[PDB]
Formats: sequence, structure tokens, C-alpha cells
Amino acid sequence: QKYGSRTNRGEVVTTYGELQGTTWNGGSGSNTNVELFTSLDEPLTKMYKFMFQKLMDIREVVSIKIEELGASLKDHFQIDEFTSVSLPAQETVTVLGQIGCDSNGKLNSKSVILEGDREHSAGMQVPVDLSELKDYSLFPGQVVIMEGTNSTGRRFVPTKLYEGVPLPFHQPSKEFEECPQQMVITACGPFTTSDTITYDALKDLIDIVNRDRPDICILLGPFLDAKHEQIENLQLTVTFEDVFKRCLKMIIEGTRPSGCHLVIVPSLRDVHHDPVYPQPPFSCFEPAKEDKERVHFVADPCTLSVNGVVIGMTSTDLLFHMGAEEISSSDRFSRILRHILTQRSYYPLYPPNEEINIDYEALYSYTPMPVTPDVFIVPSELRYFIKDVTGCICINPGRLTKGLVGGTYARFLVKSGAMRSTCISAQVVRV
Amino acid sequence: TGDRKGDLYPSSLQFYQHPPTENISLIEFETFAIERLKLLKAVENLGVSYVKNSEEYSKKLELELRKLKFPYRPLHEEISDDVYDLRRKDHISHFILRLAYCQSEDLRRWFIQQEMDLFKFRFGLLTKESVQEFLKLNDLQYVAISEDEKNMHKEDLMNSSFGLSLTKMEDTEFYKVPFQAALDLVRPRKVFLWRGFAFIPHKDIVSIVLNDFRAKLSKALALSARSLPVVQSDERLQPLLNHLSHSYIGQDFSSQSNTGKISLEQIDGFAAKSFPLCMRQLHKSLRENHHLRHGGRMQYGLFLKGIGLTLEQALQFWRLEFTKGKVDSEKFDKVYAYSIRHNYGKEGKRTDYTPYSCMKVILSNPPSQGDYHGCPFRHSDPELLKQKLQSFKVPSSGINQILELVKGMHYQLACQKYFELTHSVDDCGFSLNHPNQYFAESQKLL
Amino acid sequence: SADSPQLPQDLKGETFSHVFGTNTSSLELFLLSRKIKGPSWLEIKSPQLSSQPMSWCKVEAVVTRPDQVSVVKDLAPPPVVVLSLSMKTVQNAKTHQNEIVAIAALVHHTFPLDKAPPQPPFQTHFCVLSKLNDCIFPYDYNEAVKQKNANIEIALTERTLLGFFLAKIHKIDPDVIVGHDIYGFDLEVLLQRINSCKVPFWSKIGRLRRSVMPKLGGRSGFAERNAACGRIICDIEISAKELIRCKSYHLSELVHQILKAERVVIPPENIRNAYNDSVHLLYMLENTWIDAKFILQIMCELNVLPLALQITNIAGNVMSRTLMGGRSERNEYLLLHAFTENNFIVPDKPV
Amino acid sequence: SYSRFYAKPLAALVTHQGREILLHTKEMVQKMNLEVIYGDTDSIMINTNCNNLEEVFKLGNRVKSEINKSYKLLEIDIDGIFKSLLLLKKKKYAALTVEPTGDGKYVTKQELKGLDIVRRDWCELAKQAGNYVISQILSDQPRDSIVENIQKKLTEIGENVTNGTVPITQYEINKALTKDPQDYPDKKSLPHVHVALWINSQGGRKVKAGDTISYVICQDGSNLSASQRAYAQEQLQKQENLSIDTQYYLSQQVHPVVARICEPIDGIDSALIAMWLGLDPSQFRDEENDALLGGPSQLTDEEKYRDCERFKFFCPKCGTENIYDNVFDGSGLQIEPGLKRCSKPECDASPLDYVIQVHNKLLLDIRRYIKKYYSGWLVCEEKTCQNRTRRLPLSFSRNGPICQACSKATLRSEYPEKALYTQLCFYRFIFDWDYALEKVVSEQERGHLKKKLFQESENQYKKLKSTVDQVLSRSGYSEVNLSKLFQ
Ligand code: SF4
Ligand SMILES: [Zn+2]
Ligand SMILES: [Zn+2]
Repeated sequence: QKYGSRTNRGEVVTTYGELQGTTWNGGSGSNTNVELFTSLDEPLTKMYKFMFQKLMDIREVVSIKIEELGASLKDHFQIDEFTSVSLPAQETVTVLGQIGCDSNGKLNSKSVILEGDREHSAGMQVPVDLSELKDYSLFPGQVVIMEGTNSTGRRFVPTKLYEGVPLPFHQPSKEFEECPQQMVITACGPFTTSDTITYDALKDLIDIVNRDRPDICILLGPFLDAKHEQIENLQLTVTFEDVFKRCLKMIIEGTRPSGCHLVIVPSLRDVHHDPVYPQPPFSCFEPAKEDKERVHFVADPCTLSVNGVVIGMTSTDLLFHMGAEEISSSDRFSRILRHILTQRSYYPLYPPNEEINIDYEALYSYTPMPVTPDVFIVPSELRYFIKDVTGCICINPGRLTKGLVGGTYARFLVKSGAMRSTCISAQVVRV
Repeated sequence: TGDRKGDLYPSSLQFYQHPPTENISLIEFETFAIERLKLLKAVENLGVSYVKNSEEYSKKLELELRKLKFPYRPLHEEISDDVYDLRRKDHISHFILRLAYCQSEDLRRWFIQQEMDLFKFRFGLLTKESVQEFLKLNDLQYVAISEDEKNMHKEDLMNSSFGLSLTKMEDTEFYKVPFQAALDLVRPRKVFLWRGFAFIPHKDIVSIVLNDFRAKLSKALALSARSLPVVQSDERLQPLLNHLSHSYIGQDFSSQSNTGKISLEQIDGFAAKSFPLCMRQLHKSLRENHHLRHGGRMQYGLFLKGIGLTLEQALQFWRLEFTKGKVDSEKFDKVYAYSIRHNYGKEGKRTDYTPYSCMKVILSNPPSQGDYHGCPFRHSDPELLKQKLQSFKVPSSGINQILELVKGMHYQLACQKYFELTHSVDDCGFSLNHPNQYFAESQKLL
Repeated sequence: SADSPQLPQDLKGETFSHVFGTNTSSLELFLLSRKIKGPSWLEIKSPQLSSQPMSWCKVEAVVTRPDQVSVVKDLAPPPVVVLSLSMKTVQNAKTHQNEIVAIAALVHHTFPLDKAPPQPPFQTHFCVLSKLNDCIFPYDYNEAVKQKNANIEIALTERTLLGFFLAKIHKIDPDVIVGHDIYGFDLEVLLQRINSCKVPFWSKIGRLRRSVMPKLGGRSGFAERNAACGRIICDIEISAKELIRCKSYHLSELVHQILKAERVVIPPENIRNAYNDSVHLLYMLENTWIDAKFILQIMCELNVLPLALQITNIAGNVMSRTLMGGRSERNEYLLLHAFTENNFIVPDKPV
Repeated sequence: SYSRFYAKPLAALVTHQGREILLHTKEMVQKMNLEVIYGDTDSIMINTNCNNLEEVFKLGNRVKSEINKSYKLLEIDIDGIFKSLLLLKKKKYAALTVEPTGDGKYVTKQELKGLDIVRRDWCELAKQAGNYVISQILSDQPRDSIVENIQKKLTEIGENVTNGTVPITQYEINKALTKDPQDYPDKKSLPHVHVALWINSQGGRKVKAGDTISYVICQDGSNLSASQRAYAQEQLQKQENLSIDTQYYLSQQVHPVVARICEPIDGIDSALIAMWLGLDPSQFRDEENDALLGGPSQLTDEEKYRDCERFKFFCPKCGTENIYDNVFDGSGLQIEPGLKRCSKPECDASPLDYVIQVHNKLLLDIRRYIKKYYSGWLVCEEKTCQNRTRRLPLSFSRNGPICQACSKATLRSEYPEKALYTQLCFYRFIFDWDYALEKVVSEQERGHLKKKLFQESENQYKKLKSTVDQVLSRSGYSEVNLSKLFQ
């Protein structure tokens, strides 16, 4: 009722980049090449056996994460030697470690501990005293290098916190120099109103897709939300798989006129899918022979290459997860986004939030960020935004539905080699 | 060859050379391991009790192989799916037990012995055709002599094989082997050599085959012991492999279900003939000193539970007994009652409500001075044991047999022999691995 | 010659495949060449005189060729000067540093290495006390100190205290300095306060005249910094960990288990409150003196020094590395001597 | 590895030979009717089972001879003798060290290793109880006398507490404040932080870091966790609505301190100690022995799944909970599949009609259990610490992660992989028609169930089991890669 009678349909709630006309048109995915970013590491494309984590394996994965990031930072900063975190230090020493909270609550400036890696510290921890640090921004699981002293052997006092070093951007090949600008419409779940299971917002978005004919449509989960009031109280008369199959059929068949490449990203809130992160791609739907080349069932997180433009995307609410734990000396979202980019992982928070199941071997293998993406799609319960963080266009299109009321989606234009202005324009628009 | 089969298992017998490469389930792993442990323990017990060439040995081993569903007979039909399954079992189980039986030299020797015995039996059940097939598939390349050549060297063959009769010799076929493999036969000059080949009858060949097998197996066990650190990290398989050698392979008695009704008045009578010595001793002590120490208290009480005493019944039993000395009702209610209650409960460490098995009594909780629990066949001095048996008026010859078995550390078998004597049955028809089983069988014989 | 460059470890040529011994240390070459196995009496032929002093030692000599040093045999070890050192420090809540506020030292001038530990374990002793930077002394500190009739020196600053300590170490010239957590706490704090107060001649803590202070421990550790080069530093923590089992190796536990005594720990908040009364300050200084006495007594009771001498002689290494513990080379030298005596090319030291 | 002479092959060979020697020594000692109660490359702890010191020395000489026979160059020495030993871990025991004075007479000295409690917020009641328990264990009396004395003292303490004869000073708990009270992330669960916040709110001397807060847990009629019901002693004496929470002081103060020393005794468990103290045992309820009694692979279904949650399904019609723990319910010809009739006699609804809802609830339950497993909750195994954390520290001992609260005990998973595997196996079990027919069901019942009128139920049960089978097919705990084992 409330959604159907909305009056702000099509309103542009946020804008960035070159001004464009009131109407956006795309190439219908004609001269479009969508693939997974070809990096050294193989992508997650199939289910991996889970529910069996050895504490030793978790220890090894965390330790190697710290060690690898510290090695890269040491080469970049020309640091001579790292020192064990636990040992006393009367003079200033450089220490590599990861941040954490001394208790189970939320991190605060008086509850910070630094845990070293196995190579340099035997995994030992030390309390941290942030009284002598003038500026800082710390979240649990953050790999840091600090110059400080430990006079009592019991409390590390940092004096310098080395800044993060983001990965270099992608240097596109000339193969896509002559390709036109590409239009991407991105939306995130939930796709149905809190009190309905009819997917009205999804129908409106599909109508928008057919109207504007974008080159890529990135749909992020959930598609059958686990927190939907109907799902939790067991009022559904059909199986979860059937509802999800109906939703996917609606999406794929309804986009036939647009000829738009669909990129489907699962969510941890998908009640019908495996609850593990990194999430494998959906595998319960077989597109018809006429839609096989258009539909891309990708994994969470995903690094996509679109005519040379690298788009990073994750369904996980990274900003909400890290905002609850980040502590700063004095834009918060920009700080968190820079933290994500500099840590070079799509989920650097450790321990994770209570709402995400992390398989740490798969996390090690499939969460490293190959490069710094040209566009980074990070849907969040927080407010929509389009930010420029260290040259990367971070887009939060919100969620298509916000409770009983309609939500928002985003549309942006990407061209490889433009001007670094790989993102010509971007807009958060209302549904 | 239904769905996912192949030529991986041509013949029944194998040298177990190539490790399995499949992905099996944990349940399948455990089932196969335990089943082959049962098979090997049966082989060991039958070897101790009977002569390996005896017909009783063959009959009992065939019965065990049929019961546990292991390949023991050939089939001139084809590779039927069921047959394939059985062979797969055998192949995987063997290697699992290798992982179980490579940690200690003792264990290694035991494993090797049992395996050799089993292999010998299976070879003994192979028809000549099948035998040749086997000898070919493993590149042993031993040639079966022709009839014409046999007649050509008839007299030489007759004088070569010890105790071979003319007609009986005509009924036998020999094999040609390089003399480097028949060292143990040639060295004492018990097989004819012609042009570098020994002519080995159908009886000696198994020996050579076994020699080869043993060599290989020993090497394999060494390698396995060298590759142990990779397996210890797998907690799932650690409780099993590290303790398989000490795994009880009998039936369960924790759940009484239908154990019958036993009146306290019967208990004394049972101690005459139905209680195994381990329990009988405890009963005697309880009726003499009117008290048992923790060990005994547990052992005996759990045994009673196994034979069907109900919680109330046990409370009465123990109550009266302790009350007949240095204990009053209040004391039994404050200190001891809880013990019995837990013995009859289903919460604890599984050693509190589970009747103890023979192995639990023999290899755990050795009695000290003044403690009357444990296995008498193990924890009592041999001479003392002899005296006890004399007190029971068991025939001297039987006593000797029992003592011999005890000297071989075959305690359970000793107990079995005692049973067979007391009930006057030549064959008991069961393998003793639990005192409660003992009791039940006694009652079945009444 | 050692002044010529050093060949690469991975050096290879058309005629030769590998090169061994490129990074062999001079000390290792000397010890293995002259067959010097641990402390011993050495004879030097044709000794020379140094142009300028190179050490803080009474006598100096120079030998041009290593072949001039020979091992005398069968003679008894000489006595050594042993100094047991304790110090009271206070953490500065503002500067986050430990300020040395008192030092106590017990000195035995003739300590045996092959006989039984002396009774008493010390002959002389000195103490130095300082004010905590605007924590003025009690009114009558001087009169109380004089009445105590002890060798107590009052320093008006940490700088003067450190200068006095270095002067005393130079004059006494201990062969062995024994402390608890001396490698990990005492030496590091001493060096930091010397370079913070700008005290000259830090090298008087050692025996060689050094201008640049050693690099921080890093991976090697606090012990492998050689702050007091030429002096054998005995940390009873490491020696106890090697020679006796205890629930913990803090000084109080060692006192309880080895000496069967009770050790009084002045709380940190009480050390700075001891500057209200002369009695309290004297109690703090006596606590430091008692701690030095306890360290020396534990050293004597465990017979750390004779055992270190015997271990060094058996292995054939440097005694300082024997008493350092940890990853220091002790038995590697036994194997090195055996292999060199049996015509072997010993492996190159890992780098 | 840092050694100048590092030779991985040589070290591996030496370690392998040491393993062989250790196992052979265990076998020898066992054959001698003795027990090796601990073994490491550095030491062997053997149970002589003798009450005479002379026989102990004889057995030691005999063991040395038996070892030397198989290994001539292995020279062993006796490092000590204990008259009594309560052992929880190497470096965690209480014992009566024996120093022999010659001529068959010896002196005993108490030796406690690793029994100190890192936490100092313990009431004097618990400290005295623990001291008495250790005194009883380290007496030369037999086991039965020790247990009787312990029971006597625990019942006495419980009765004294419940009778209000305990001095109030012995209920006081002192805890140090290591921060400003407002700066504790877990302030809600911390009682001393609660009391510090109250003290600061009152308006007196504010309590900063380094201050010791003294508090007593009191019952005030609030239905709030014990942490919130923490009051200063003066407040308890003044309010007149405050009473000491005796149940807390017996369950959370005395019971841990006593069970950490008494649970190791065979025949005494936490439930028994709770019963002796006067509490409700319901709230408190070795691989070698398991193998000796059957092993983990030969357990009955009831024992295999006794800690697993049963399948709860609310009837859509009546809304009454239905608990499913087996495929079939009832006995004899009255036996039918559980999902055929509702548990409420007045309800005619058949859960088999709402099989879509049953499927959805099954998937939701599987998600719940997977989430529980991946939460990664760890609890300290030490009773006196019981630290609960989500963070896995990289500092590991030989047994696993080292608890960062006490630095002396191992962190164990609250919901290990075996728990989740057994839960999924149980959910498969409660839908396994064929297995139930073969094993669980009797003969006449099997005949009655192996006819028509149940084929539709059989098909629905097969479909429901397919879900749990699909989930288990994606579990790494249920698969053994034989390629990794045999190479
Ligand atoms: S062998 Fe078993 S049944 Fe026989 S006396 Fe020993 S424990 Fe009892
Ligand atoms: Zn109902
Ligand atoms: Zn702990």
C-alpha cells in the first residue's frame, strides 16, 4: 500500500561526476565483455566443503595474513627490522601486528591490544596505550605497523602509526580502447516489502532496466531474505527453493528485451543458500539456452572486469560491521572504505560480526583484493552515497526496499581510459 | 559393474600394494576398521586354539569371514557388484589397519602375523586356475608344469617331494620357480632342481608366495610409521587409530532392554557356576569382609546391572551387605548410595554405567594389595591361580591347559577353557570378550 | 688478508662448484686454529704495546700474528672480581620511561672458579641514591646516611648517579657482573638513561672503548647485543632456568626456593613515597642492598660460575655465550672442534 | 632449525626412534602390571601400586633393568617418588614428595604445582573450602576416607551457608579495577564494574583504575543476572531488602574451587559435589577407556545422539510443539511415523500435510546450527577461569590456544565440529525410514510398517532425509580423503 502510492519515483537522491540528461540509455550489452578479473589467484566458482575448521588452520591463516601484509608494507616503507611485540623495549622499536579488543564488547581506546604474528612474536599479545598517538583510526583485525616503546614490558605505547598502502590500480590493455561507455544498474536486496512476498520493487526495477537498457545489471542479495517476517514465522506455503527459483525466473525472463548482462551476487541472508563466507555462487538455477551468455552467477565477494574496468562488489554490509568497531582520534565512512582498500581484503574485520559465518581457508583464498577497483559496490543499511576514496568510486546504492517503503538503486557509466576518470558519472536514484 | 566400478579389483587375494585413492565417509572408515579388527582377532584366536591345517580352523575361519562379509571364496561368474563391494572393503580396511598397526614394533609384528595367516587360508581356498590367475596378475611368473614334462621327470619328482605316493603324485601338479625364490626349500634339499628351476608342489608354493608378501608388508609398515605425523593431526581418526589395538569388539550391555528378572536369592547360586572368576572373587570378598573398595564396587555392581539387577534391587543388595559391618543405613544413604544410582543412570563418563569388558578388566585398573578386582587370569600369580583352580576341583589336565594359555598372555582364552571345562562342553560356541556374555552363555546352558 | 673483500657465498666458476668458509668469523677461525677450548692460560710470544689505549683494562698487549698465542695447560684458574648489581627504578607516567633511582652493588675481589663459594659471598659494597626529579630528599638525608655508616653516595641527578656508577665499574673492573633480568631490563635501562641524560663514556660498562652504542635487540635478543663486552654478565634467571626447576623465575620465587627466605617487594607507588622520611628512603636502599645480596647468594648456591667454566671448557666456546643461554652457540663449538680435528669442512654459519 | 648443524632428516629419525622407545617402554611397564600415568621424551610417571617404599625401589630397579635390556645405552634414573598424587596435567598436580632418610624411613612434603588461581576475586569461603579439599587429598589416608571427609565438609559448608551462620566478611569478593569503570566494554556482565559505577554515582571518592572494589552478590527480587545484583557491603547492611545470594555463593564460588580438585577423583563428579553442597545436580550435568568399552564407533543411537537437540515443529493448526526424536512413535500395531498425527489428542491435523513447512523449519534449524558452529565461541577449560571469547589467539600451547585471561589453560570450542556433525547425523536419523525399520523397529512392528498405507509417508520421509543428506554432502567432517592419508 505505502510502496505503491509513493510520489518520489525516479528522484535522483545523489549525484557524482559529469552531468547527464534526465534520461539514461545504454547499449543493451551489445559491445560488452563481462568476465571475472583474471588475477594470479583462482576465483571461487563452485561449492567448497565447509563446517570443518581446525583451530590450527585458523591460526595459520590469520598469521599468514599478518605476515604477508607486513612484508609488503616493510618493502614499501623500507623498514629494517620488526621486533617481537611482547618483549620489553626501552628505545623506540617498530612492531607489526593486528589490532583487537581485550574483551568481548566493542573496541574502545582503553581496550586495544596488539597481537603479533608467529614469525616475529610467537603470536603473543600486548596491551596498547594510545595516549601518545595524536591521530589514529583502528578496527579489530587491522594489520598495522607501529613505532613505539614498551618500558614496563607490559604495555606498548605507540608513537607512530604507519599509514596504509593501497594496491595499485589496474592498467587496462588497449583491447577495449575503442569500446563505448558502459551503463551499469546496481541494486541490492531485500527486493520485496516486509509484509509481502510478491517482489513489487523487483518488478519496478526490471521495468526500469527494460526502459533504460543498461549494459550490466548487478543484483546483490538477499533474494529470499532470512529475516523476512513471513520466512521466520513459517507462513510460506512453498519451499524456499521454489520462491528463489520464481524470483530468478522473473529477473532473467523479464530482462530479455533489454539484453543486459545480469551479475547475481549471493548474500549471507539468502535463506536457501549455503551460510558460509566467502559465499559460493548460486547453482540451483539453469538459465535457458538463450540466457546462458547473459547471466553470471558470481561469488561473494566478486571482482568483475567490464571492458577493462575493474568493479569490486560484496553483498556483505561491511560498513555497518566495521562502523560498530572502528575507533578514531577525531568522514567516518571514508575512513572505513580506505581501511578496506588498504588492508587489501574484502573482509578485514576479525573477529567478524555476529551475522556472518567465515570459513577462514576460503577467506584466505578468495577475499584478497587483486587490485584497487575502479568502482566498489558496497550496499549498506547505512545511507546511500557515492564517495571518492583514494581514486576509487565507492557506491552504496542502499537497498531496493527499506522496510515498508521503497528504496533506491544506482546507475553509473564506466569507460576504460577515460580522461583517472574511469567513472564518468554515477547517480543514486529512487525506485 | 553398476555405477562407479572398474578393473581395480581383479582377483580376491591381493598383495595390498597400491593404496586406495577414494574419498570415503567417516562412518565407512570406522565400520571397515572395526570389521577387519574383528577378523584379525578371530584369526589370532583360532590360530592359538587350533592347528592352522586343522579342519576346525578352516570351518571357523570361513564362518567368521561369512559373518563379517569379507572375500574368501572365488566366483567363476564375473565381477558382480556385491563382490566388488566386498573386495573394496578388504582393500580399504587393510590400509586403515596399517595406519593403526605401525606405531610400535610389537604391533607391527602382530599385524604381520595375522595378515599372513589370513592370506595363507585364502590361498588354501584357491582353485588351480584361480591360483595361476593370481600368480600372473602380480607378475610372479611361476609356470605350472605340463603333464608331458611331469611324466618326463616322474621318478625325479617322486624322489624329490617327501612322502608322495605314486598314484597320489599322479594326482598332483607342480610349479616351476626360479631357485632364487625357493631358498628355504633348496637349502635342505627338499625340492628337485632342473636347469635353474625348482619343481614345487601345490603345498610348498604358498610358502614362497607368503615370503614375498611378508617382505612387502614389512617394508610398507616401515613406510607407514615414517608417515605418521601427517595423520596424528586429524583428530577424527586419532581416537580410533591410536587405540584400535585396545578396542572392544563384542556386544553392548549398557542398555538392558530385556535382561530378564533376577531375584537376589539367586545371586549366590549364580556364583557357583555362572559368574566368571573375576566376578566370583569379588562376590566372595563381599560375603567375607562385607565391603568392597571403589574398583571392586564399580566392577561388580556394573556386572550385576548387566545380569539384570534393577536399581532398587542393587540398592537393597549393597545396603544389606555393607550394613553387615562398619556401615549403618544413614551412611549407605550419604556416601555410597549415589554411586549405585550413577551406576544405574545414563550420565557420566561411559565408564560409570557401562558393564566392564574383559579388556577393560585386564588392561585397566590393576588391583593393588587388598584389592579384589581385576582379572584373576592376569593379575594373580600363576602358582596362586593354580592353587585356586585346584580348590575348584578342575581336572589336572585342564588346569595345565589353562596355565599354558595364561603363559601365552591369552587370558580370555584361558577363561574360555575354564568355562568349557566347568560346563563340560568341548566347544563353547562363542568367543569370550565380556563377563556378562559369560554369564548369559552359562544361563543358556543352564 | 681480512682487509680484502669477502667472496660471495654463491660464488661459482668454471673449474670450481662451491666456496666454503667465506663468512667464517675471525674469532671462530682463531679459536679453531689455535685449539683454544674455553677459558685457559695462554702464552703470547713477542708481545707489543698498543699505540693508544683500546680497552678500559689495566694492561694491554698486541700480537701481530695469531700463531703467537699458545695454550698453556694444567694450571689453576685465577680468582675473579664478581659484582652483584641491583637497581630500583620508577616508571614516569608522563615520559613513559624508567628512571634509575637507586643502585646497590656487592663486590668480591677474589672469587674462585674451581673452589667452593666464599662465605661471606662479598667483601665490599657501594650504593648510590638519587632524587626523582623534583622529589626532593627528606630534610636530614645526609645525617641519616652518615649515621648508617655505609658506602652510600647521594646524587643530585640521574646523570650524576650514572656517572658515579660508570666510574665505580671502571675502578672495580669486575670480571663478572651478576644480576636478575640484567640482560633484559638492567642493561637496556642503563643504556637508555645514559643516552638520555647524555652521560659520557658509556663503554665503561664494558671493557672495550666503543663510541657507538649497540643496535637494539631485534631478532637476536637482548643478550646478543654485547653491551658489556669483555665482562661476563650472569643473569640468574637464565642460569636458574637451566639448572633448577621452579614454579616461576621471578626473584622472590627463586629466593623462596633456593635460599628458603622471604623477599620484601616495595610497591611501585611506595618507592616515590619513600622520599618523605629518611627512614623510608633508607629502607628502600636496604631493600636494594638485600636484593643484590640475594642475587649473589643464589649465584653461589647454584654454583653458576664453576659450572659455566666447566661447560665452556667441555664445549670450547666463549664463556659469555655460555652464560647468555638461548640460541647462543654452546655445543656447536664442541662439534666444530671435533670436525676440525677430523679434517672436515664445517658448515657456514646461517645468515 | 636455527642450529648451525641443522639436519631435518637426522632430527626426524631421532624423534621417530624416541617415539618407538617410549611406546615400547609403555608396553613393558604395562606387562609388569604397573601403570604409566604420564610420558614425555623427558620423563615417565609410573603408578607402582605399592604401599611400601622398599618395594617401590625394587620395582624401579626392575623397570630400569627391563628398559636397559632392550636398549643398552639408555641409562635411566629415579628423579623422585610421590606417596599420593592428584594429577590433572603435567605441571598441574598436588603430591606428597618423598625424601628417603635411609633405612626404610622417609619424610613427606606437600608439593602443589600449577594450582594457583589467577583470578583473585574469590570469597574466603571458596578459598578455605579449596584449602581443606587439598589438605584432605594430601593426607596419607585411603581414598574412601578422603571422600567421606570431603563429603562431610561440603555438606557442613552448605548447611552453614543456608542457615546463615557464615560470617558476612567471608562473603566479600575483592576485585581490582584495571580501568575507569565506564571504559570496560563488558561492563554489563562485570559485577565489580557495576559496583564501581554505583560508587561513582553516589558522589564520594570516585573509584579510578587501580582501586579494589569489594562486593557481595545479594538477592533483591530483581530477576537480574548475578552481575547486576552486586552490592557493596554497607549497602547490604543498610537497605534491609538485601540478602546474600547463597545459591550464587555455592554454585559460582565454592563449587568451581572444589570441583577443580575433586572431579579428577574417580567416582566424584561436578553433580555429586553440587548435591553435597545442597544444589540441584541437574544444572551441573579418556579415549583409552572408551576404546576398552567399545570406542566412539560402536555407540548405540541413544548414546550417540544424547546431547543433540530434537526436532521441534509447531503444529500450524493447534500450535502445540511436537518433539521428534525417532522415525516411528508407539509400540506394536499402534506404531506409526511420527509425522502422521499431532501430539495433541484433540488435534486432528497431520504434520505430513504441512511437509513444506517441515522442510522450511528443517532448513532454518540447519542454518541455526551452522551459525552456532561458525560463531567460534571458545571457553577456557579451567573451572576457575571459564573465560568465554570469540577471538582465537595466535598464542598456542601443545594442546591448543592459550587462554589470554589466565595464560595457563587451553581454550576449547563451545560447539566443536563433532557437535555439528552429530546434530546433522541425528536430523538424518530422525528421518531414516530404512534404518529405523532394520534396527530400531521390532519384528511385528516392522511387518506392520512394511505394508501399504504408509508408502506416501515413506516417500515424504525420504524427501525430508534428502535435505539433511544434501547438507552433509557439503560437510568436510563427514569425508575422509584417503589420498591424503596414504601417499
Ligand atoms: S577373562 Fe574376562 S570373563 Fe574371564 S575372568 Fe578375566 S575378566 Fe572375567
Ligand atoms: Zn496439532
Ligand atoms: Zn583461562
